[PDB]
Order: sequence, then C-alpha cells, then structure tokens
Amino acid sequence: IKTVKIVVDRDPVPTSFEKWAKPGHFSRTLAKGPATTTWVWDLHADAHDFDSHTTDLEDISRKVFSAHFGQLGVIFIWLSGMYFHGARFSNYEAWLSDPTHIKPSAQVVWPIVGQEILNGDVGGGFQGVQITSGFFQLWRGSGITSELQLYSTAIGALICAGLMFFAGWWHYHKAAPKLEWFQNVESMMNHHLAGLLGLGSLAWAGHQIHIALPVNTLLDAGVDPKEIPLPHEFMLNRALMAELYPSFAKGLTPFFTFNWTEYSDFLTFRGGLNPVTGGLWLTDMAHHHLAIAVLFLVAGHQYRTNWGIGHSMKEILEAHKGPFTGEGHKGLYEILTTSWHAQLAINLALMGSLSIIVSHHMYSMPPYPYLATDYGTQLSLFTHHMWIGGFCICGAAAHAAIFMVRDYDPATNYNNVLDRVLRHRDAIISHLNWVCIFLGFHSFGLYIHNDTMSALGRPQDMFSDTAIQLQPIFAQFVQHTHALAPELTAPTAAGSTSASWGGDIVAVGGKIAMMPISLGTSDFMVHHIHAFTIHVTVLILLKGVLFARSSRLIPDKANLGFRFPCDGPGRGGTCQVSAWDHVFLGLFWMYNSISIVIFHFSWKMQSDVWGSVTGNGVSHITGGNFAQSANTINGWLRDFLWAQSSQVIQSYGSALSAYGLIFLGAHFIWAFSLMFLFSGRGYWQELIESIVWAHNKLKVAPAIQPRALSITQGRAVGVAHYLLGGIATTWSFFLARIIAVG
Amino acid sequence: DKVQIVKPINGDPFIGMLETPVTSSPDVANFLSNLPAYRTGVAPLLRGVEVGLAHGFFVTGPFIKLGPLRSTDAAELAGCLSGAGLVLILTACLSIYGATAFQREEVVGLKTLSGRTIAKDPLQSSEGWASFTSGWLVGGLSGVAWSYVLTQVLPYYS
Amino acid sequence: KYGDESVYFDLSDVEATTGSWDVYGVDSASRYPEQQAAFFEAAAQGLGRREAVYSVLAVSAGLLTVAYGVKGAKDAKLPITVGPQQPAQVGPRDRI
Amino acid sequence: SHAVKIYDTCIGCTQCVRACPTDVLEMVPWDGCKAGQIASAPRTEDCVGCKRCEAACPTDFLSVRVYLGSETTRSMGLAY
Amino acid sequence: DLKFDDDWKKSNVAVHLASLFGWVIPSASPCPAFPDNASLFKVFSDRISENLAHFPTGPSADDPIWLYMLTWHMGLFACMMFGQIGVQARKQGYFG
Amino acid sequence: WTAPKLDPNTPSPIFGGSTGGLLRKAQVEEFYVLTWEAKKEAIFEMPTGGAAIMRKGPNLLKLARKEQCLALLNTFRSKMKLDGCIYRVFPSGEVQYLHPKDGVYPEKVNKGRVGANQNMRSIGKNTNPAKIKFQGKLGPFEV
Amino acid sequence: WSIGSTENMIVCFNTTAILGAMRFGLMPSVKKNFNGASSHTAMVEQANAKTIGSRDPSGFTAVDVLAGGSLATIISAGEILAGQVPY
Ligand code: CLA
Ligand code: CLA
Ligand code: CLA
Ligand code: CLA
Ligand code: CLA
Ligand SMILES: CC1=C(/C=C/C(C)=C/C=C/C(C)=C/C=C/C=C(C)/C=C/C=C(C)/C=C/C2=C(C)CCCC2(C)C)C(C)(C)CCC1
Ligand SMILES: CC1=C(C/C=C(\C)CCC[C@H](C)CCC[C@H](C)CCCC(C)C)C(=O)c2ccccc2C1=O
Ligand code: SF4
Ligand code: SF4
Repeated sequence: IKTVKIVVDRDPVPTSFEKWAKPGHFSRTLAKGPATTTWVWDLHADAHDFDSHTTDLEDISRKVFSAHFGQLGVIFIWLSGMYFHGARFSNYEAWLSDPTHIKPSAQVVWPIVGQEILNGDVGGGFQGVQITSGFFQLWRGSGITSELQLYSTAIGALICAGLMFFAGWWHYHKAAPKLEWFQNVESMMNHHLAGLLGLGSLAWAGHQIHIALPVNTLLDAGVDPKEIPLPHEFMLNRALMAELYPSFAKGLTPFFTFNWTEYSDFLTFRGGLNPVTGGLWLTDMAHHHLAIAVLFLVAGHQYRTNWGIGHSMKEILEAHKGPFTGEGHKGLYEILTTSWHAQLAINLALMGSLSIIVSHHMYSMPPYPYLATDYGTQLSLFTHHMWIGGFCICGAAAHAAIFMVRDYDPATNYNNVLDRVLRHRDAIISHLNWVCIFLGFHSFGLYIHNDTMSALGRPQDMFSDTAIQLQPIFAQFVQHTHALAPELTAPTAAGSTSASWGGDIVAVGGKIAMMPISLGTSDFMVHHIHAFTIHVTVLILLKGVLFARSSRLIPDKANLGFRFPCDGPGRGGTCQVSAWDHVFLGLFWMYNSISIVIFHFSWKMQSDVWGSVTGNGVSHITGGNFAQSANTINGWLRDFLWAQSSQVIQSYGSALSAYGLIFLGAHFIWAFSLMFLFSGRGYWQELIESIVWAHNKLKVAPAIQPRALSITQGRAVGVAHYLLGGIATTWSFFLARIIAVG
Repeated sequence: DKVQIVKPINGDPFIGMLETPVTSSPDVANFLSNLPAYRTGVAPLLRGVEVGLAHGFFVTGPFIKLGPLRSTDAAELAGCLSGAGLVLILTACLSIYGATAFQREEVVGLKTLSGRTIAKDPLQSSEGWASFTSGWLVGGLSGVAWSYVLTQVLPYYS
Repeated sequence: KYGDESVYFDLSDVEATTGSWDVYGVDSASRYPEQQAAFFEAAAQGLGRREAVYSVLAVSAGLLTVAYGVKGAKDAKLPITVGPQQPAQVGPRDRI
Repeated sequence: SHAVKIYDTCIGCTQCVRACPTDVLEMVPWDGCKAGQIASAPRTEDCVGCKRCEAACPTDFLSVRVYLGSETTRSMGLAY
Repeated sequence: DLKFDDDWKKSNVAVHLASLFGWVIPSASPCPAFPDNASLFKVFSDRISENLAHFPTGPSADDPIWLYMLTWHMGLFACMMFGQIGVQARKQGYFG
Repeated sequence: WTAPKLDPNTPSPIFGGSTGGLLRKAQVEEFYVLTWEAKKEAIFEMPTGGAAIMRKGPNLLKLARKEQCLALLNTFRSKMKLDGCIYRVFPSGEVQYLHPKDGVYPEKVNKGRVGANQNMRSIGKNTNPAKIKFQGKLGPFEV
Repeated sequence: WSIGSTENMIVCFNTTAILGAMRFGLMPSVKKNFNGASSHTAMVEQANAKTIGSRDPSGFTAVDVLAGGSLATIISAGEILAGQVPY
C-alpha cells in the first residue's frame, strides 16, 4: 500500500536546440540519417511513438504528460482564436439583437482575387462567412453581451495557452514526475472526479446562476444587451440579483439549513425548451450542473490514496470473478497501470461514444438559446461530433491492438478475463460475422426488395408503411413512456426531457425549435442499417484486436509487430493481416456507417422536424417525403442526394460558392485516394526507377534515393484521403444545403 | 468451492472446441441427441422422412403469408406449390451432395465422449445419403400437402 | 494411454487424440413404429437410388415448366399473362 | 508445393534458414563461399511461400528465390 | 477435473422460491407514486386482467401494461440472477 | 545422432482449453506434435491463442500446423534457450520425426547434409522462358 | 431553522451516530475498514493508516472526523430533503 505523494526529478533534461538541429534524435535508425526518402515518412510516423523510442516507462510517461500539456496549449490557442474572431471579425453584437434573422458569422475574408463574394449577406450591416460552430449561441447562453467580454476571454485563453506550454516545459525539463507519480490512479480518479469534473461543474453552475441566468433572463424578457447590467453587478449586488429572482434575498441560509426548496425559482426541473429562445431552460441547466457537481464530488472520494478510508481498485477488480470467467478481472490493474496504450484504448472508446451521445443529446435537447432554430449549426454540430466519435472509436481499436501486440504479457494474464477472450476469439468472431451477414442481408434486402418491387410496379409488395408494416414498436413504446414521464415516473418534472417524444411542437420565430419525432417503417429500416454498419465495424476492429498476436494462418504474428504490411504471398496470400490493417478497414467501415447516420439525421430532420409553422400546420423543409421514400435506395439517391444537392451545385456566384468548390475538391480527393487504395508499391517503385533514370540522365539524381511509399503508408494515405474526401464532400453538401434552405 | 463451468472438449484442452452450457448442458444434449439426424442407428430413410416432414411443413408458411399471391384466395395453394417446388430443389441439392461428398475413405474412426467405439453413421455414405434423400423427398411432399390440408382445415387459421 | 494424467496423445486411441468424437449421435436401432417405417419404405421404394431421383427431378422439372408455361402461369393470374389491356403511350419525338 | 532455389551467390549467412517459419531451408557444407556453407531446400513440400528468406537474404540479387507453384494444404497454410 | 459438469445449473428450489417471492412481495407493497398507493404488481395484474378479457386482441401499443411488464420483469430477473449468484457464491468461498 | 528420438506419452502443458486447437484436419489428414524439455515451469503463449503453463521436464503439444509448432519452438529457443523436436502424426497412426530433420538445427552447418534445390549459377544466368517453350518445365529456374 | 429544530436535531443525531460508529469499530474508519479484509462481517486494521496521528485512545483521526461528518451531512441532506420535493 504505497503512499500517494509528489515525486520529481529535478532538471532531468536540459533545454537546448541541439536536438532540433538533428532530425530523428528520438530513434536509432532514424538518428543516423536519411538513406532513402522512406526516412521522412518514418520520421513523421514514429514522431509520437514514445514506446518505440525509449524502453523505460518513466520517460514515456513524462513525454505523454508534457505532450498533453502541449495539446492543451494548442486547444487554448484555438479557443483564443475563436473568441478573438468573435470579437473583431464578427457580428455577434448585431446577432444578439436579432438572433432569429441574422446569420451568425465570425470570419471575414480579404478582398484579393474576387474571394470577397464569400463575405455573404449575413445581416446586421455585416458581411462575412456564416459560421456553423454554434459559438454565438454558446456565448449568448454564457451571458456574453459585448465584444469586450469576448476579447477579454480570448486574451485569457492566449495567456492560458502560454501557461500550458510553460507547464509542459516545466514538467519535462524542470520538474518531470517519476513513474510512481503517474501510477497513482486512485488519486487520479479522486481528483479527476472531485476536482476536475466535480469542482468544474460546481464552478460552471455558479457562473450560470450568477452571470448567465440573470443576463439570459433579461434577454428573454426583451432587454437590450447594451442596457443589461454587467455580470459583476449581478454577482456582487445581491439586491439586483434578487430583483430578478426573489430567492436571492434569503442569502445562503436556505443552502446551509437544507431549505433548498426556497431556491426553486432559479433551480428548476422544468424540462423541455424555452419557448422564446428554443433552448433548454437555464435554471434547469444550472440545477443540472449543481447536481452533477455534487455527484462527482461525492464519487471522487471513492478511492483510498493516503488515508485508510476508500477503495483500492486492484482489490475490487480481483474480487470480481465467477464460474464462467476463471480468475475474472485479476491482472487488469497491472495492464492499465503499466500500459499507456490500454488506457488510451479505453479512454478513446469512451470519448468516441461520448461524442456520439453528445451529438444526439444536443440535437434532441438544444442546450443553447436560438440553437435549434439555427438549423445549420445544429446539423453541423451533430455531424461533427458523430465523426469525432467514430474516429475516436477506431483509434480505441487501434490502441487496443497496439497494447495487445506490444504490452500484453501472457505470464501476468494466465486465466483472467482477457486470456479467456483470447481463448475463444474464434467463437466471438464467427458469431459476430454471422450476425453481420444476417443484419446486412435482411436490411439491404429490405431496401433492395423495395427497389425491385417499385421498379416492377408492385408497391403493395414493398416494405413501406402502406404495404408491409415493419413498425419499430419498441422505439415507439420508449417514446410513449418518455412523453408520459412527467406524469407518473417523473412526477416533479414539469415537462419531458425533449419535445421529440410527443406533443406541443416548439416553434421560435416561425421556425421549429423542436418537433416530436415519429418512427415509421423507414426509421426501422435505417436503424437496422445503422446496427448492421456498426456491427461490421465492430467485427473488423475486434477481429484485428483479438487476432493481433496470432491466427491459424500466421501463428508468429506478435513478433511481426502491430504495423506490418503482410507476411508474403504464401499461404495463398497474407495481405493486410496486421491489426493496423484491420484498423484500416475498420476505419473505412466507420466512415461508411457515419455517412449513413448523418444522412438519416439530415433527411429525417428536414422532412419531419425542421420547417416553419405558419398557422396552417407545419411546412417542413422537404415536405415529409422521408416516411414514403426512405425505404428505397432510389429514394435516398433521388429525394436526398439528387434533390438536396441543388443548393451546393447551384451555389456558384454566391457566398456558398466556396462550399461548391469544396464539394468538387473533396470529390477529387476521394477519387485521388482510390489511386493509393487500388494500387501497390511495386508498380510505383518501378515507375520511380524510370523517373530516376531520367534524373540521372541530367545529373539531377537526389542524394536521398527516391522510394515508393511503404505498403502500410500507401494504405494509410489511401484511407486518409478517402476519409478526407468523403467527409469534406458531405460537409460541403450539408452546409450549403442547410444554409441556403435555412 | 470456486467452481469453473466452461471446460475443454472432453477434457482435452488442445482440440478446437470448448464445452459450455450451450454445448454440453444435459437438456441441450438430450434434445439434439434425440433429433433424427443424430439417430445414427436408425435407417437413414426414416430419419430423412421425419426431417422432410418437419422442414416441408414449416417452409410452406413463408410462401403462403408473404408470397406474391398472399392477398388472393389462392394464397394457400400458391404457397404450398412454392413449398413443394422448394422441396424438389432441396432434393436435387441433396442428391448432388450425396453423389459428391462421400468419395473418401475416412480411415479414422469415431467414438463417443465416454470413449466407446461406435460404427460410422450409415447416413454418412453415398447409398445411405441416397436413401436419406428419398426419405426427404417423401417427407417434404407429405409435409407440404399436410400444410395445405391444415390451412384448409384448421379452425383458427386465418 | 489416452486416459493418463495430462496425456492427450495416444497412437492406439487415434480418435481421442485427433478429436473425432460423436458428440450427440445415438446408436439406438429403432425409434419409429415398425409399420410406419414399412409404409415410408414402400413410399420411397424406387427413389432410394440416386439416379432414380435424378430421373424424377428431370421429369418433374419438365412437367412443372410445361405446365407453368401452358396452364400454371395463367391459373396464378400473373400480370405478365394478363394482357396490357390499356391504351398505349407514345415516347418523345412522337415515337410509339 | 512451391519451388525454392538456392543460387551460388549465397554467402552462408544463415539468415534465410533462421527466417524460415516452416523449416524448409538448411545449411550444408560448401567450398564456394568464404563462410564455407550454402543453403539448401530439402523440405520444399513445407514451403508456405511467405518469402521471409528472400526478405532476409543480404546478397544482391537474392541467392534464395521462392517461385509459387501448385498449392497444397501445407503450402496454403491451412489448419483445416 | 477438466470434464464438463452436467450440474452447471446448480438449480436450487429454495433459490427459485426466494427470488420469485422476494421480488413479488416488495413489488406487491404499497407504492405512493402509483394511484391509490397501488403496487407495481397490483397495477401490472390490473392491466393483465383488463387485457385478458380480450384474449385474442393484444394490448394496445399505448396501454400501460408494457411499462409495468418491463419494470416488473427487470426487478424479478434481477432478483433471480443475483439470488443465484449470492447463494452459489456463499456456498463457495467467494465471501466466507 | 545415431537415430531419431522416438515419441513417448509425455505430459502436456497445463491449459484451460481453447477454440484454436485441432480441427477436423487432424482427424482426416494430419497433425503435428511438438515436444521439448523444460528447465523450469513457466508460462508461455499458445500459438493458437491464450496462455499455457509448461511442465518441468519433457512436454508434449499437438498443433494443427508445422508453422505453429516451429514458431513455438523458436520462441522457446530464443527466449528460454530450450531444445525441442517436432513430429508429424497421420490419422493412420504413424508419427514422423520432423524437426530439425537432421538432429541438428538447419542454421548450423552439419556434415552429411546434401544440397537440395541448388542452382550453381547466379539468378541472372537463368535462360529465358521462351527457350524452354513447350517443355515439361516449371520455369527458367528448373531447367 | 433553529437549535432544537427537526433539521438541526436530525443532522446532530446523524453526525453523533456516525462518529460513534466508526470510533468504536461499528463503521469502516481510517484505521479499520474492509481494505484487505476477509468477509462482510469483519473489518481489519489498516497498517498503512495505522498510527497516522491522533491523541484519542482508540486512535480516532481528523480524517475519520471529516469522513464521518461528510457522510452524516450527506445522509441528513437526503432525509431532510425528503418531504421538501414539490410533487
Ligand atoms: C483538482 C485536481 C486536478 C485537476 C483539475 C486535473 C485536471 C486535469 N488533469 Mg490531472 N492529475 C491530478 C489532479 C488534477 N488534474 C493528480 C492528483 C494527478 C496525479 C495522480 C494528475 C495526473 C494527471 C495526468 C498524468 C494527466 C492529467 C491530465 C489532466 C488534464 C486533462 C485535460 C482536460 O480534461 O482538460 C481540462 C482543462 C482544463 C480544466 C483547463 C485548465 C487546465 C489546467 C491545467 C488545470 C489546472 C489543474 C491543476 C491540477 C491545478 C494547478 C496546479 C499547479 C499550479 C501545480 C486536466 C486539465 C492530463 C493532461 O492533459 O495533462 C496536461 C494528463 O496526462 N492529470
Ligand atoms: C463555484 C461556484 C460559485 C461561486 C464562486 C459563487 C460565489 C458567490 N455566490 Mg453563489 N451559488 C453557487 C455557486 C457559486 N457561487 C451555487 C451552486 C448556488 C446554489 C445553491 C449558489 C447560490 C447562491 C446564493 C443564493 C447566493 C450566492 C452568493 C454568492 C456570493 C457570496 C460569497 C460570500 O460572501 O460567501 C462567503 C465567501 C467567503 C467567506 C470567501 C471569501 C474569502 C476570500 C476570497 C479570502 C481572501 C483572503 C486573502 C487570503 C487575503 C486578503 C487580502 C488580499 C485580497 C490582498 C459569491 C459571489 C450570494 C450573493 O450575494 O449572490 C448575489 C447569495 O445570496 N450563491
Ligand atoms: C487521444 C488520441 C490519440 C493519441 C494520443 C494517439 C497516439 C498515437 N497513435 Mg493513435 N489513433 C487515434 C488517436 C490517438 N492516437 C485515432 C482517433 C485513430 C483513428 C484514426 C488512431 C489510429 C492510429 C493508428 C492506425 C496508429 C496510431 C499510432 C499512434 C502512435 C504514433 C502516432 C504518430 O507519431 O503519428 C503522428 C501523426 C501522423 C503521422 C498523422 C498525420 C496526419 C494525418 C494524415 C491526418 C491529418 C488529417 C487532417 C485533420 C485533414 C487535413 C489535412 C490538411 C493539411 C490538408 C501514438 C501512440 C500508430 C502507432 O504505431 O501506434 C503505436 C499507428 O500505427 N493511431
Ligand atoms: C455495396 C458494396 C458492398 C457490399 C454489398 C458489401 C458486402 C459485404 N461486405 Mg464489404 N466492403 C465494401 C463494399 C461492400 N461490401 C467496401 C468498398 C469496403 C471497403 C474495403 C468493404 C469492406 C469490407 C470488410 C472489411 C468487411 C466487409 C463485409 C461485408 C459483408 C457484410 C455482411 C452483409 O452485408 O450482409 C450480407 C451481404 C450483403 C447484404 C450484400 C448484398 C447482397 C444482396 C442483399 C443480395 C442478396 C442475394 C440476391 C437475391 C442474390 C441471389 C441471386 C443471384 C445468384 C442471382 C458483405 C459480404 C464484412 C464481412 O464479410 O463479414 C460479415 C467485413 O468483415 N466488407
Ligand atoms: C433478406 C431480405 C429480404 C426479405 C426479408 C424479403 C422478403 C420477401 N420478399 Mg424479397 N427480395 C430481396 C430480399 C428480401 N426479401 C432481394 C435482395 C431480392 C432480389 C432483388 C428480392 C426479390 C423478391 C421478389 C422478386 C419477390 C420477393 C418476395 C418476397 C416475400 C416472399 C419471399 C418468400 O417466398 O420467402 C420464402 C421464405 C422462406 C422459404 C424462408 C424464410 C426464412 C425463415 C423464416 C428463417 C427462419 C429461421 C428461424 C428463425 C430459425 C429458428 C431456429 C430454431 C428452430 C432453433 C417477402 C416479403 C415476393 C413477393 O412479391 O412477396 C411480397 C416476390 O415476388 N422478393
Ligand atoms: C467527544 C469529544 C470531544 C467532542 C467531539 C466532537 C463533538 C466532535 C465533532 C466533530 C464534528 C461535528 C465534525 C463535523 C464535520 C463535518 C463535516 C466534515 C461536514 C461536511 C459537509 C460536506 C462535505 C457537504 C457536502 C454537501 C454540500 C456542501 C452541499 C451539497 C450536499 C452535500 C451534503 C453533499 C472533544 C473534542 C471535546 C474531546 C474529545 C472527546
Ligand atoms: C501514387 C502512389 C505512390 C507514389 C507516390 C510518391 C512516392 C510520393 C508522393 C509525392 C510527394 C509529394 C513527394 C515529395 C516531394 C518533396 C517533398 C519535394 C518538395 C515539393 C516541391 C514540388 C514543392 C506510391 O509510392 C504508392 C505506394 C503504395 C501504394 C500506393 C502508392 C501510390 O498510389
Ligand atoms: S541464401 Fe541469402 S541468406 Fe540464406 S544463406 Fe545464402 S545468402 Fe545468407
Ligand atoms: S517461403 Fe516462407 S517457407 Fe518457403 S522457404 Fe522462404 S521462408 Fe521458408
């Protein structure tokens, strides 16, 4: 039972540019110098492969910690930039007065080559590139009413970025912690729950209560942002705050006497949306963050660090074992306290799932004022966080495989929960593959059969709502229970969590903030498609992880490495056997799945939720054609791809001409990726030989010998350009469409 | 005292199988062992009979209730003729499998999990598979006809 | 011996060494009623031969296709057998 | 099975033999090289064709070459 | 040994009865959230009676029987699974 | 090395079982046996998947492929510095001494080995395939 | 709220009961809890936290006091806020 304490080596590495002058210092093969042009790609590929640089885990941990400091400095630079642009290059103050009709914009282009046309008529006597990041909605929900506040926090963010870089330099060059510092996971959880999430949520609840809540209440009442009292005048002047919310006239006495019901005016459980702004009630969000803060503060006292109270996570792992799982979770504490890649796999998986949940929960329960009404930012946020989630999950698989090849020790995992998974990986993969086939056959024939029947002129034999009812009865049941939650199972809630469950469509300024979402047969089919695509991505990734060390084809695959191209053309051909290549295909399917998720989201919202109420029912964007057309591949091709592409392809001569140019360019990059994907190194190397002959003819032969990309690098470039082109095509399409239609 | 359930196949941990509550449970084992395919001492023809009857009986139903003529009054007759046609196709598949599959000696024997040496299944031979195919054909056509009869006869059918 | 402790190789017990185990098979000689067995033996008397089944399926294929093209298709009221029974339409450039 | 051929440029560095995952290659005495040994491929039937020997051969051009031919069970590397 | 144990279930009648009835009784206790302080088992049985009058006609998609069925069966099965786990673990050396 | 070592019934390594073991190919066609002498009890990695404990003294292990046996033996030699031999076992019940096939590991030159599949020429001195046209030749390499 | 009120008496009773429980080994404490114990019915002395600094003859610590007070305040909050929910 080691005592948790602070441990450091003083001045472990001097601060010097001698390593900057020498590329590839971190390695041994790259340190000697470039013999061939492969060396550049090798340098960049293993730039952040700290495990392959040094054997000792202490130096790796220090490198990771200071690299995290550098990333956080980069993120703070990005935030400083966004706030600074929102201050000197935006119409945030104009948008504040008319958020329903002024398009948010925080980027203005220089008028050089005729690109000034990209400065669109976004309103407010302003021109610029309309933004979809939702930053304006975030600032309004945070209570920012002036550009000076944006400038002030931007400068703060820049200072914090400098501090983050200084902290990384300090914790690598001056005060690098020892390995026993990083391995204090109990303390880590205690702090990252109570102090990062707990105290962070408490701080944000306090901000929301004292700054965002009064300012946004005045904005809701119709008060001009330039007439609202400043935030310090609300936080400090208790009479001013109590004028808006009379519970503040009682001070902290109800808080400290457990008379918390007196705070019910500014700490509510209303549920639903603000009818004026179309966002979540800010009293609800303040109460939310308060309870989250309390829950995390309590949960951060779970683990024992230096005083006997608390848990030891090793013990609670090892005590969980059973008749089917052998020794159970024994040895996993060693895995996750002596392998960075294992932790990275778990954390990336959970981060990716979380980003996905974030997208779902933000479209369905818009947390910001005038966010739902701005359809472009809502679609953009959903699609963005979906893509981030899918990428993070693919990385989680990759780092799981990396751990499995490199840091997995059979001695410390004899009969534990991991070794038994490795002992029936054949059953897992075969059942998953069977599931994957089943799912694909059924779901695709649900679309292909419909295509065939429609083409044969047999709509009564289709799987549409009219012909054959494949109703998602279970999802409709969940919708019903959630719409009736505020009456029986959530009695203190004044309303449902989202209006998507049912009843009382929410409209702000004509356009619909939120509308109950129905689920017909097209929703059934597309959701089973989603499950199919997820299950195939999981098949690929889990097969890569489980067969990372060995297989019946290659038993000695662990020593071949995590990232090797093949084992040769023998055994019939051993291409793409490495778990890295599984992440390649895994990445591909991930992309494919997300492409369907975001297409379903965009079409369903344009057809059945988004629109404008005019007193004579809803006028949706596409007119509700999803329910009757999204049961056929032809329907998606025609009524979603072909129909909604008119905005992006006819965007030339307007501010969306940039989106049209990116649409074409991303198409090109995707097709360009097909070059790297469909070809192989041998051809390109021979072409290089001919070109090198041509150069040697004129004595232009480089000292660094030209080489074709490695096979792994060729696959890497292919998947990277494919993902770039596909996603940027969808990005340009979605943004141009949703900005033009509004 | 710390009982482990999942065990290797027949106690040999070097064969590609594991005995689990799905594979070696007494109820599962008794159900599967009592199915006609696993009655190796019985004549292949009669095992094929029951097989065909069960299979041809159920396989008709999808064609009845989801076929092109499901709405028409002739839905049942169409579905049963579809089922009979599928039985004929499966008879062709069985005949070709029986002609091609059993061409090797298979010198290695077979034993039970208790270690009792037992003779090979007569079904697992060319002539035995031919007899099984004939039993399949008779059983499948009888089962399809029975499904037709029951759709025309059964009181609560709709 | 195969039954020894930690021994799973035996050149005398090749079946246990190689894993060729009858998992669920049962060698009971009779399960069905004998007369039911006799009926279904007689029902498949000539079909026990593979080439007899080949002749059966060839004849069945011919009879089913002939009957379908002569009588079966019309009886099922296929739309293809029913005539168009509608006025025709002219393509662009007045091309019928 | 495949065909594996050893050529007289072999220096007897043994790397082909050490790289073979199926024990196809072996070192035999030979007066042609300084090291006093040449590789050979007696167990050619076991050659899966993975070409690890060619990857591990330092001599330019390769002294060991694998020519993929008739595919058998062992050459296909099947556990079934 | 390494042979599969045919008594893997360890099905104990006392476990079955304890889990079933020690979920039924708490689920038959008064619950002030439900109307008339009715229990989850009470409202579930009421919905069963109302839907069993129309035996062929299934319950409507909006009828409360589904939520009661889920929220009762979860607790039941939780009691069954945890009761088996706890009994077989106490019998073994997992606890003492 | 007067005679190849015979194959006794030696204890197998402790293993909980796996789905990666012998398939029907062991029954119909062949399977391979790896036997090695262990200096001490230790945990090694199965080439099929999972972790097993080898017993002190001789051990016997049956695997589907020669490649699996040789990979595991190479692990034992390079990490644990053990000695092992491989047999091929047919369904008829005749084993077959395989590794090293001489009593000497192939990487070490041993007297008595005869060169097989050796072309006493460089790779470029092979004739063109057009010269061996319409001949029962595998290729330029076999002439 | 006042001295002798129901909420004050609830919280005072909760903190007294909790501190007494973990002072006399009835509740897990700094110097005796389930870390490295055997079964549910027996706690064990924690050598890592043994003699961590106290002047109380049973070895009651300040962290014991803080933990018992936090848990008591948590429980008192739960009990008092029952009956304050709107419904
Ligand atoms: C109350 C205590 C506390 C808090 C708030 C944090 C917060 C954080 N830690 Mg953790 N950490 C703690 C205690 C704490 N730690 C303890 C006790 C240990 C030792 C066991 C560690 C060991 C640890 C490791 C090994 C790593 C982190 C990382 C991180 C950062 C993750 C990025 C993120 O979520 O951005 C949230 C971003 C913000 C909250 C913005 C402000 C950023 C600053 C840095 C917050 C200040 C926190 C600091 C503890 C207080 C200043 C102390 C300083 C003056 C000495 C996050 C800033 C990772 C990281 O990114 O490294 C930099 C990482 O690799 N921590
Ligand atoms: C982290 C989040 C956060 C923060 C910072 C605050 C902060 C504040 N709240 Mg809010 N509040 C929060 C969350 C938060 N709240 C939540 C979650 C709720 C819901 C229950 C409330 C509900 C609430 C109500 C209902 C009220 C407040 C009030 C207040 C103010 C009273 C502070 C005070 O005097 O108490 C005591 C604070 C101290 C004793 C600390 C001061 C110590 C100083 C800094 C020490 C410095 C000494 C230094 C060493 C040397 C001096 C010299 C040096 C400077 C040179 C303060 C601005 C009151 C108010 O006036 O609001 C308008 C009020 O009525 N809060
Ligand atoms: C928390 C996140 C995280 C962290 C810390 C790491 C860290 C690491 N990863 Mg993991 N990974 C992640 C996320 C993460 N990755 C995700 C999300 C994926 C899925 C894509 C992967 C997939 C992955 C694979 C497949 C591999 C790694 C590898 C590595 C290691 C070396 C990386 C390196 O030096 O390359 C430096 C970085 C690069 C060479 C990337 C260059 C930029 C690419 C092309 C994308 C740029 C796209 C851009 C946004 C579009 C615009 C471009 C514009 C200029 C035109 C290092 C341990 C490698 C390894 O050996 O592991 C041990 C390895 O093989 N990772
Ligand atoms: C549209 C193109 C396409 C199609 C149809 C498939 C189809 C398939 N892929 Mg491939 N794949 C593709 C593109 C495609 N992939 C591309 C471009 C990539 C990137 C490299 C991948 C990468 C890839 C990997 C890495 C994996 C797959 C897997 C799969 C299977 C998933 C199971 C499934 O779909 O159910 C079954 C098949 C279908 C539904 C396919 C369509 C068939 C329709 C419904 C017709 C049905 C029968 C029809 C009536 C014909 C009978 C009559 C005929 C004889 C005349 C399936 C074979 C996974 C796999 O094999 O495991 C299951 C897998 O691991 N694929
Ligand atoms: C898998 C996806 C899928 C599904 C669900 C359907 C479904 C259907 N099609 Mg479509 N179709 C599809 C793909 C699919 N099709 C594709 C890809 C094509 C090619 C273009 C077509 C072309 C097509 C045509 C041309 C026609 C249909 C028709 C039909 C219907 C009747 C088919 C029939 O007779 O089945 C017979 C079914 C079976 C013999 C068996 C089905 C499987 C059973 C139920 C599985 C049960 C397993 C069980 C759960 C396991 C239990 C184990 C336990 C004992 C232990 C039905 C609605 C016909 C129609 O008009 O009807 C509307 C028709 O004319 N289909
Ligand atoms: C007998 C004796 C004595 C006396 C004693 C006593 C009487 C003690 C006490 C103690 C106490 C009396 C303590 C207390 C503590 C407390 C605490 C530590 C608290 C805490 C709290 C918390 C942590 C909270 C949290 C929260 C909040 C803030 C809000 C929300 C909710 C909750 C609740 C969660 C003397 C010394 C004279 C001498 C010796 C003997
Ligand atoms: C195109 C292609 C190549 C050929 C690509 C070559 C080798 C490299 C790509 C070109 C870069 C741009 C060369 C770097 C140029 C220098 C950095 C010079 C400075 C640039 C000035 C021109 C400005 C492969 O090597 C390959 C390998 C495996 C699978 C697919 C492929 C593949 O598709
Ligand atoms: S073949 Fe290449 S590797 Fe094998 S010995 Fe001769 S030279 Fe060394
Ligand atoms: S190909 Fe693979 S197996 Fe055949 S020799 Fe070269 S290395 Fe040994």
